Amino acid sequence: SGSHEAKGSCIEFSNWIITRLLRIAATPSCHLLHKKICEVICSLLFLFKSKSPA
Amino acid sequence: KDVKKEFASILGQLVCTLHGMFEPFSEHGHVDLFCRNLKATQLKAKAVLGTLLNLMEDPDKDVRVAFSGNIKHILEDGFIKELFVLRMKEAYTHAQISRNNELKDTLILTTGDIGRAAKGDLVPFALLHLLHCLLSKSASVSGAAYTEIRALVAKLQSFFSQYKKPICQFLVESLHSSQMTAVAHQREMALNTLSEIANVFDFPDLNRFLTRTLQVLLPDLAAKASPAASALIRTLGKQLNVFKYIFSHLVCSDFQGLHNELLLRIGEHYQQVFNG
Amino acid sequence: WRQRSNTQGSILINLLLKQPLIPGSSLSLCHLLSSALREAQNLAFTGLNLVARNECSRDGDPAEGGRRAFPLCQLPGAVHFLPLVQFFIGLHCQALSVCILEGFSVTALSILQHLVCHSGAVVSLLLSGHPLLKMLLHLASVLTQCLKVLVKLAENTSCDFLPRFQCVFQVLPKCLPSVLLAVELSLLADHDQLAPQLCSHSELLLLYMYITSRPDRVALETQWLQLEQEVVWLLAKLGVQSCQCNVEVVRALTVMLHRQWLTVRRAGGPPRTDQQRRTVRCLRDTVLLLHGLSQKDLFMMHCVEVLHQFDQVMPGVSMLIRGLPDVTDCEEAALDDLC
Repeated sequence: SGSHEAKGSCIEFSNWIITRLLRIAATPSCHLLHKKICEVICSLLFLFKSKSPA
Repeated sequence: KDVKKEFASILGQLVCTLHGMFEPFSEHGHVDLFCRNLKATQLKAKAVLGTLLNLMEDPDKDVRVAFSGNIKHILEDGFIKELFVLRMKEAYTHAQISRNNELKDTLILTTGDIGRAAKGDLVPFALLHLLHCLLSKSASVSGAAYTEIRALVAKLQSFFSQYKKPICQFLVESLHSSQMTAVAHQREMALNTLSEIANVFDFPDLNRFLTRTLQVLLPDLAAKASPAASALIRTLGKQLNVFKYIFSHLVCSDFQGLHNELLLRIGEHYQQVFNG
Repeated sequence: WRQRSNTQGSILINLLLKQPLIPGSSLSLCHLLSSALREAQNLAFTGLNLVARNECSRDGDPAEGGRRAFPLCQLPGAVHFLPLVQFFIGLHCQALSVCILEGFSVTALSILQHLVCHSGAVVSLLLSGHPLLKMLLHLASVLTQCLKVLVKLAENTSCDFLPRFQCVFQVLPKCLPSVLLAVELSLLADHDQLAPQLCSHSELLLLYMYITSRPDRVALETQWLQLEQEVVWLLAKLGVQSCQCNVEVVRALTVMLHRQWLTVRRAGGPPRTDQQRRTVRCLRDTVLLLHGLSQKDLFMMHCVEVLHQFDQVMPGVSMLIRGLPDVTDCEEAALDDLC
């Protein structure tokens, strides 16, 4: 994560996780599941913010 | 024998004079009590402050902090002055006994309120509170004391000039702490700290702010010092670098022509000091 | 869109038209138009009003790619308005009774900002040089307002083309209350892309000193928050880019910080007041700012000399932040790190 090369690898990993996340997000109908997914996503977003707001 | 808080609201006074002997505000949008803001209605007849302190003690908490803001509004002689002075010493001791940062913060807030509105006796108590804040580990409480110092400026250095001998007395309490402390290196660090205290005043770093004016305080301080802090100050002075009419005046508390030129102690105490 | 989109632009034309138009200026803009070329420009302005009537300009300039987010309306005939704007540039030319146009000219610039909202293409025409806009770049509070209209134009401008617009302004020094509003630049950071090198300096810190100064008489809490937002934009700009001047900006922030949280503690209330709510947002930003300072470094040692004053404000702020709705966990984590 601290390494720039590591950060680039992490961003690619995040995109693969996102593709899995998008299939989870429609969730057939999962109104409760989407809210649970959002709370986990916000913590990941805070971590992305932590390396830089950008 | 028996909303009770509302009863205190029922007779909160307000306006120039109390009317202590013998429900909706005029502004629109409040459903309660119709529209009756007015409440239907200087006897000679410190005791209350101890009860108020007890209320802060009994879980006042944030409300106690609210009480401290109220206390600054509350602040806006003789036995009554003495009782307040005794309470202020008791509060500082209580804060040390509590060993609680929040309690220290409430005391620091009181100190800031005192700085904005301090009687000369109260200001001496406030300086004692400032020494307690230096004793206090809060640091933020020291910042609250700094806010009181800004009120004194309402310029810390200007406030120190206004403090005069009382500002010198706070330094003397600091000097007494130094005497208890003594390393010579620690005294040199203390001398740097004295420049830092001057920086908080904004009157430079000791030097011209201290120097001869500091020396006049030092004469009186040295007799109290018995070496100790004065010896430490000499070691600090040796680290810092390489006619004491006031010392003669402190002893009193063209031969000595400068002492003769301003023998304020001889000129006012007379008595034994004139004999000395 | 079509006519319905057109009406909103026409209403902006109407506001200049409305007595005393907008801002209480006597000129109706059409009234301001009331030499021979200037009279022709007034005829052009009526035609532009006719263009507004058609609603043809609305549902125009449809592609939203590159410039101004969702696409601006075509605003065809914006250029005829621009010719009137060029006539406005001609008025008060000797200065660039006396400067009577300036007030009309500022109104024209405000109309121009509405026009900039009206046409993405019209913004492109000004970038090409327009030429009068370049003359304006070559040449008080109204001028600051004109820069703000330019800032709206920058948001309209497509990325890279906007960097070219930043290149167009003659000098950074030339760019250097109403001036404070102009500082609340920030748009260029918002138009992130090229000009990051322009953001890098030589010794900014002077602006931070001005923020420490709180010079503007109104000293509005919202105005202070806007300065804080500009500092936050600078912090965002620094992240896009990748000191002692940074500490000086921090020193201005600290003077705000000691008031922050401690002022809230004195209130002892949820921040119903908009300034109080703004302060709560600022406190969350300050926790975010502390995280940014941690990312910077070294940075901590510069922070340490003024740190003890900051810490006394900070301990109260940390308690205040956990309570505040505005305060956020990522900013809070930096605060926990300070704890």
